[PDB]
Amino acid sequence: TPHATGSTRQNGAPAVSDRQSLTVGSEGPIVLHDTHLLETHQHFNRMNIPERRPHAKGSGAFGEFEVTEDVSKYTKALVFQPGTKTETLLRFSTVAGELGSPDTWRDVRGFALRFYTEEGNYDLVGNNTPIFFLRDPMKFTHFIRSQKRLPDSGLRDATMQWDFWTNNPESAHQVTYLMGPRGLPRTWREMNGYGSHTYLWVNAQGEKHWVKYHFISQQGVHNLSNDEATKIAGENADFHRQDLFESIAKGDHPKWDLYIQAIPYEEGKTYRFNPFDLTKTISQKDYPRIKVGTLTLNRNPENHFAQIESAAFSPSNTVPGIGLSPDRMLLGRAFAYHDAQLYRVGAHVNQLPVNRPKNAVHNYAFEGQMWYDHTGDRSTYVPNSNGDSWSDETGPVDDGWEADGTLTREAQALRADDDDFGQAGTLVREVFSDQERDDFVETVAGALKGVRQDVQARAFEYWKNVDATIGQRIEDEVKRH
Amino acid sequence: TPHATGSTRQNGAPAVSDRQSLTVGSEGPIVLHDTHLLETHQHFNRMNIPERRPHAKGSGAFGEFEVTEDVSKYTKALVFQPGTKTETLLRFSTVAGELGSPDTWRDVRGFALRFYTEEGNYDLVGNNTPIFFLRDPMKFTHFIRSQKRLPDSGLRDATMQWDFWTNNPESAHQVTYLMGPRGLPRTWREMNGYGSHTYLWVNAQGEKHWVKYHFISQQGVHNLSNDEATKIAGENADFHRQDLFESIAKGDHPKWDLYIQAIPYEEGKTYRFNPFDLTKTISQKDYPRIKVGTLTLNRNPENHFAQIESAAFSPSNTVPGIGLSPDRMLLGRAFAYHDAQLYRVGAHVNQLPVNRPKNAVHNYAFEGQMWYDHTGDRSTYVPNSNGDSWSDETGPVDDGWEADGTLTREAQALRADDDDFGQAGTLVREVFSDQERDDFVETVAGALKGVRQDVQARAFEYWKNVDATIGQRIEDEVKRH
Amino acid sequence: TPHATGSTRQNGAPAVSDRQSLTVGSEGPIVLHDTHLLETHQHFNRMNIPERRPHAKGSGAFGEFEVTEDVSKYTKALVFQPGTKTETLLRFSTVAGELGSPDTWRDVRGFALRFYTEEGNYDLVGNNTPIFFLRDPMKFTHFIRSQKRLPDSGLRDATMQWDFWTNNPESAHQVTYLMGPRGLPRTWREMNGYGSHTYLWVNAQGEKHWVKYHFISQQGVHNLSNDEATKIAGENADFHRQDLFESIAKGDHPKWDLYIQAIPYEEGKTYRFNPFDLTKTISQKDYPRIKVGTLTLNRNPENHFAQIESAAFSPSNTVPGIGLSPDRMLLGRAFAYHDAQLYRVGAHVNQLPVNRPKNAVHNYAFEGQMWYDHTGDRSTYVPNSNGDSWSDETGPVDDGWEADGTLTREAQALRADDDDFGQAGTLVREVFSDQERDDFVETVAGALKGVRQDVQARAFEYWKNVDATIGQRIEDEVKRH
Amino acid sequence: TPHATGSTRQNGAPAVSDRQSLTVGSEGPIVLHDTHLLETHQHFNRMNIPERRPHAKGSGAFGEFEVTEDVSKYTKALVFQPGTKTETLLRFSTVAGELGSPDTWRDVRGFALRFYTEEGNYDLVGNNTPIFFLRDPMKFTHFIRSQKRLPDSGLRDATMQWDFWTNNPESAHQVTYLMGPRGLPRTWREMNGYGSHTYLWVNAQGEKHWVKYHFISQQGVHNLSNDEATKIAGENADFHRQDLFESIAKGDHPKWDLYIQAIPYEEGKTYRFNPFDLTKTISQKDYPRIKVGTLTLNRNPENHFAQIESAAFSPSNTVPGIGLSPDRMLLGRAFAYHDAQLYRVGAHVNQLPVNRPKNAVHNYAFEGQMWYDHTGDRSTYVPNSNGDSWSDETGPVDDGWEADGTLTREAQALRADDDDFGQAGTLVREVFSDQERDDFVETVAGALKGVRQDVQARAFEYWKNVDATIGQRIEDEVKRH
Ligand code: HEM
Ligand code: HEM
Repeated sequence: TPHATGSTRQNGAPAVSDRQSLTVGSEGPIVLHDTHLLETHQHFNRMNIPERRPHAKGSGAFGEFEVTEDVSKYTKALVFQPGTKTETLLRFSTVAGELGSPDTWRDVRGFALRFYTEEGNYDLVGNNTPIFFLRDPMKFTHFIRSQKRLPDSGLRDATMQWDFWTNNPESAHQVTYLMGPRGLPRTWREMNGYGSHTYLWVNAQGEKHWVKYHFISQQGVHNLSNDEATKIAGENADFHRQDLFESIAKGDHPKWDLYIQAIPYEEGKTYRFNPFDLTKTISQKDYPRIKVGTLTLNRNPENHFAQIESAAFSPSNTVPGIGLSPDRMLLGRAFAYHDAQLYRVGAHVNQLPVNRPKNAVHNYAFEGQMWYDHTGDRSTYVPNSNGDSWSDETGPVDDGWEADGTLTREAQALRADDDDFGQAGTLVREVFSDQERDDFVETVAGALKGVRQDVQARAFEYWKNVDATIGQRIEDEVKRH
Repeated sequence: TPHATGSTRQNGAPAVSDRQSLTVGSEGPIVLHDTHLLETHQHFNRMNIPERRPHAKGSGAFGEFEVTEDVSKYTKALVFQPGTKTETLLRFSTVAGELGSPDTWRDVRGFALRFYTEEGNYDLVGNNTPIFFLRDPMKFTHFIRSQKRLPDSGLRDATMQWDFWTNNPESAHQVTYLMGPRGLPRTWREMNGYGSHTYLWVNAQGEKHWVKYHFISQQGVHNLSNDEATKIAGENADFHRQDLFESIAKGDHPKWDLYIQAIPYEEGKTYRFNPFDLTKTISQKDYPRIKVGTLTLNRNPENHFAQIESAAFSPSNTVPGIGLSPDRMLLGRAFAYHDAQLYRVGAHVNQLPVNRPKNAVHNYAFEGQMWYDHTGDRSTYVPNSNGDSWSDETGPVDDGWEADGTLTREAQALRADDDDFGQAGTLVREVFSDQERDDFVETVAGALKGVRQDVQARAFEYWKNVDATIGQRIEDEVKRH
Repeated sequence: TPHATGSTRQNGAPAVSDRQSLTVGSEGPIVLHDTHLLETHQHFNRMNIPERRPHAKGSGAFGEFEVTEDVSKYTKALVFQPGTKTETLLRFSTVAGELGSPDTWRDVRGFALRFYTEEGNYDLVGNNTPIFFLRDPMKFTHFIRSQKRLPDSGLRDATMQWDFWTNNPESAHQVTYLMGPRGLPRTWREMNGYGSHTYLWVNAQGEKHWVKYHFISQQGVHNLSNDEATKIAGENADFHRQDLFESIAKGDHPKWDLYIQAIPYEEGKTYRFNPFDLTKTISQKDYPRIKVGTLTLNRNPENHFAQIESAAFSPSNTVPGIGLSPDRMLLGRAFAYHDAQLYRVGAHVNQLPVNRPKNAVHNYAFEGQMWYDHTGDRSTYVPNSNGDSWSDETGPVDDGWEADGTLTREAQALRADDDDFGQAGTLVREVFSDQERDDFVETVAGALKGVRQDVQARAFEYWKNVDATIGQRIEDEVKRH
Repeated sequence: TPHATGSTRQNGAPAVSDRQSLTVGSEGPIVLHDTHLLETHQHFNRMNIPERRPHAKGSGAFGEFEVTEDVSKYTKALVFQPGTKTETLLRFSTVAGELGSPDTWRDVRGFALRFYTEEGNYDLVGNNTPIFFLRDPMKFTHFIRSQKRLPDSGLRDATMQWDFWTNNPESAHQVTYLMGPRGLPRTWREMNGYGSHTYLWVNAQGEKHWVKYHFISQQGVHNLSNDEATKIAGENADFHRQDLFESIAKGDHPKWDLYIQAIPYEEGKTYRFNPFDLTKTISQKDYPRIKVGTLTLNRNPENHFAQIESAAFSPSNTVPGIGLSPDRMLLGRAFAYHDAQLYRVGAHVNQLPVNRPKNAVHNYAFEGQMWYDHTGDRSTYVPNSNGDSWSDETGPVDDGWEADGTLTREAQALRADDDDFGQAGTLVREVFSDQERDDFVETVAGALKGVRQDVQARAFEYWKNVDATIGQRIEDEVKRH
């Protein structure tokens, strides 16, 4: 245009200057009607949004999922039908640290995967562990607070962390996994991902299986030592973010193979470990892995904030053929994510490009702040006599199950082999090597250093419950100093 | 898709039912993981946004502006060059009432006009009056609060309104206009619009004129009586909204002619009324109207909320060739609108379709909640060595003026004919007819009924200052009851 | 202080002027560092908060509840033990109109009552009707949207309202009540309040009764005609608000008597009308009213916004001895209110004085915006070893019940006398008088005027289902015009 | 109370369990009406607020300021009158990193000090440097973005930082200070604080001086090496936060002495360095330091979030006797802080206990979200006839100055010794030691490693402009690798 200057204000008119304010002479005050200054500063002041809680610190990439086996006998979901290729988005993260925190702290890592399927966005929001610390969502707020900062000093605190874990012994399986080698992945490319929960798969005939998801890295599982991780935390707080971005940019596209475990509907009720208990794995002897397909990440974001920070994943984002399960943790998650995203991003978070599905949305939601894609004169109510369609399926849902009882607050009933310490003990005695046990003792003793004496004594009892020998070695190492 | 049901959730998957919740059997409780119920209720709960303050209650339409005369000697603005046609949006409103308040209350009406020009959105945010009640923005918050509700009872209150007006005698010109016939327009189609403020026009050679805008209705000015307006308020609270929507729908497209008054830069400093005082008109004897063009409204909104409620107008939205003026009220407005819109709508209010310009925006603003149109890897700083342009014009701005003095808080200096009551007195004695004066006395006496005695006595003095005779008639009518 | 000026800025320093802005000389521009101007305008721009949806328009008063009978055999709740006196807050409202809408429109009225009890705030959030239009919360968003504005024009629309009601015939009982005399209360003092839902009462021995609440006005039930209500809507949009405020100010304190109906736990499952269906009343022949006590309103708010607009009521605010019931509508409400209030007011809405309980709050919630009353160094997790207490009751809850079934979306099962039109027909034929039936025909025919022909035909069928004779009279009146 | 359980919900009623959710039998789904679960999760999801931008990462303490000298000849401010003792709050921070970022990165440190004075909160919001990188606020948004993350990868980037600095050569003085020893303080206790800007002091007779503030640590200035800082960043990201909290807890109370430089009003216009240019120091030869008093920090926060994270400091928080100056940067800050705080914390941020003044606030601001301390029935407008006071001082303000010119966007005029590189050159050649110059060369060469070649070449030219020798050594070190 004839009056252009190189940039505009928000109304599209020339900005005049991005470098100097509007003043009364060169020595005078800034005037109130420097609207370019006001607009740019007001926007700057509103750039930051609340960080996620948990999983604030993370990054990710786009890719593709390709089905390479036939699992139509287990699910009718379009995404998993033979040959299907689907675009994906994967965000990796740590659990406890804030936006600016080092990537190489000892922590659980998130593995949040979206499939842009032809029947909607399917989100599989997993971790780099098959289990979690808890089995009821009422405890989750407590757990995450115990992993963050003391209320007075603003410092993370080992006493608080161990006080919570030792008073919640359901934590023992995941704490063992976390304190083992896998607590410190070398890169996100060299860790596995897991759904952790049991999900329901429903086939075209209406038959149900309980499934676990396992994403096995084709780059192998590789871990850092405590010393190596500390050093990297000081040298490069964004070590994992950079590693992923630079690997993809140079064409070194990471891959994972997806396998499921499939338990028949009726055997879910009788298996010796509760499949609806998030602190339990399903033995690969009883239920071996079945191959589904391969995930590849092959495209970096163009804008990290718009495509990764503003991405909103939810386990509630199921597609036909895939349902939730009786797992209390999973049912808590069905509520919590969308709720957080309305505050963190806004009411219309799911209209942002990264969160939009590929298929047509026809949803009964109107108005609200920042409504970019309005529904014109579509009817706002159902049934209507205006030809604007609605859903009205009645009766049992395809992805459901049964329940019976009185309203209660209590622990899940124990199956034959259920307890708090058994699987942890197997991991320590049978899965770890001798050298991994030595490292484990050092890791756990390091973590208990400076823990208040009463809590430290409870931690020794906890580790002896996991394994009498490991527990004694940890106590001896702590007392040796 | 094969599993469709008639509508979707927000992730695009089938909703299953828009009519029944997910329960444990037909008689059981609703389950927490009824995510369709949660999403639709959470969205419903976030549909309402803060109403505008002031001007909450309003509606509008799209149209066109066509230049039919040559005013290139006064401005280089593209919108006003010979022959130019521009799409427009016009929102009409009342000042004091809330979202659900009757259209036919006695009030100032807003006349908010946007031109989608080739060099950006130009907003002329006017009223149905050429003047306003005040001449310094510090008093505006006080004024609007006095026009709303008492803090204890939540009732509008005549005592509060007259207490403010009589203690702020600058109000007299606009209060006279408001209490006259034009306080009650029959329809928005039958009222005039005015910029009210003086604006600066700059031509291609850099010469400046001070201008006033006058939009003269081609449907004439027609008004209701007090009794007629009261009756309509009870029968149809949305009388004006409906009138406009139904007039356009049946092809009865309303029109206004735009005229300006143009005062040479140097005569602005010497004119006998202060052109930078928003309580003053410029006499049509001294500065006659010059025709510019014609505004037509010819298209109803498709979605009232997205296109009218979410529209964000600002006097700060100037285009090259048009600037603000020394008027303190106008300079206050340059800050206030954008600020309100960041809270009312959101940081990215100007990315909503109705607020987007027609030309390319290249603005240094990134991130924030609800960022729909991201800037990819564009540089976030200036100067940069990446070929992402910026503005850096130095020296006096084209749409500026001079100032000199010490930092002060005080009234504007009086010109030869400036005072608080003169122009009001002219309106009453010379512009109104005899019958309009009779109606005026009745209107003002009605408004003063039940005003607390000390404030009512100050109101009699105020009206006698406007005109000794009108004031005595008002006092006599009030005392007669 | 020695430098005082009459008012302060937000930091407590002298404001200097509430009336003039800071300028470069008397004729110069406003400077950016007029911080008093900025602060007052930025606050002004953030004064408005989202209106409630529904029930935007309302007002209320404080009072007292006094138990005058013995109902300890039905509940252990402290509020209802013999002799107990409790402070109360009552907010009245209409359902569909916005903040500025006339009080005297035909509508359901809200009757929202809080008791500040010694074991927490007990909220009984009722209406001026014992029933509602719907029995599943999934339909509530649809219903409220159908009662508001068309998406294109922003007008309320009779076709939309009747299209929703006739396609949802469960609506017939409440629509009959609404179109009858009680749709237009003369004052809030002259209407009854009802809980509408069945609630659970639990006594000290753990025995359960299902209860309905009935608040019978001691001023009687008095109603306006259509013509009278229209006239008042034009003359005084705040007629009910003013009536209540002025009645209390002059010592005319309104009173209601509270009665319950009490159904034994086991008879709830077998009664011939479903007590868990919000469209049904419980016959006073089967279950007569039992007197509890008297509510009096005797104190106006000191600040309407802080004490009434910012009040946050929720059916989830139960106290020991009182629980929710299997009613799907009530269980939907347990989620929805708190969710809306977090957006409308803020995360810490329940720390505002009006929403705070009288007893000590010891809640596991920390941080968030606007945290006025912080918890110092209290532990943020449970169990802790720091002596900060927590709750851990296990097993069946005292205020619970049983369920069994598969996850389904379907209508509640019908009891012996359940249907959509029976109770409506009783209200029309047996409860109304002859003159009330004549008025009813006129009201309903008036409401159907200008309803689109296909929807109007469905409305005639609907009214004939209610009562063959009333339906024919309505059709004949509509066709007569 | 008789039904207590150990904790409450938000309404004060017993929570029943903080550890288990409400389910249909022990194996069943969670019910929607688990309101304790919903409330605790909804609050958890709203705990995080937007981090500050800049200065996200910080901590602080309470203390006292004691005047020990007589400066009444320079100011009438109550806080600085002989003998006066005032409570203080001090927040320390880094500029560029996010909430979780290591304390021991090379950066400017903030020194934000509040005095709770008897005439309002006085905020002196300083840095650990007397200068800044820029002299016009229009460039500040650009600068801070260049110090944060690349838009595509989310990585901090040396090229972006040096591209901005070398294209903005006004940056040279502060960049030299930053790349010197003081870029890495050992603890916050061992750094100085400075106002950086010139402020105006006005005495009881109305005489003005331009002042600079200098807070000289009584613990001395001590710094880390690059290697030491890197190591600590990996071992303890919260090293400075912990150091301060633990020093105060053990009674090792840090102290600073406050000195001012005082330039007579008229000499401000003629001094050879522009005192209104934030990139310039005032020579201690021309204007020696004058002692005022001593700051001590002696009390840790009880709640870090409520007292430190939610603290809202602003340079606009002046008190009588202290004003802003012509410095464009300072005038930009007068707007920006309050604006950011309305979004970050909320409209009523200044009612939170930490932000409240000690004296009585009488401010014309009403309503808004989260209004804890309402104004009852106080008048909402001025003048009023209700005895609610207001300010109306007219004429020149006590803390003002003069201006004259046309509206312009351009660089400040140069004084006799003003340029971009002179003071930087003095710091390098005269203030640093030989060993500090060696470390400087290593620091700057390290920072330029991997900077894109075109930008690196501009950086060599920039450092040669600072000092021909230092610049050549830096170039040689970079090329040596
Ligand atoms: C009851 C337990 C849990 C609750 C209440 C919960 C809640 C949340 C919330 C509120 C967020 C932030 C969402 C946002 O702002 O966008 C989040 C993020 C996340 N959660 Fe959970 N969570 C739970 C358990 C788990 C489990 C068991 C896993 C893995 C199996 C998991 C994996 C994640 C991941 C990967 C993210 C980050 C997603 C992303 O990258 O955006 N969480 N969680
Ligand atoms: C210093 C004086 C004034 C201030 C501080 C002020 C401020 C405001 C604010 C904050 C809004 C709401 C903006 C939004 O949320 O989108 C508004 C709306 C409006 N103002 Fe003003 N105003 C002032 C004077 C005037 C004057 C003098 C006129 C006419 C000449 C005017 C006409 C309007 C109109 C028409 C609207 C509604 C715009 C729309 O339809 O969206 N105001 N004003």
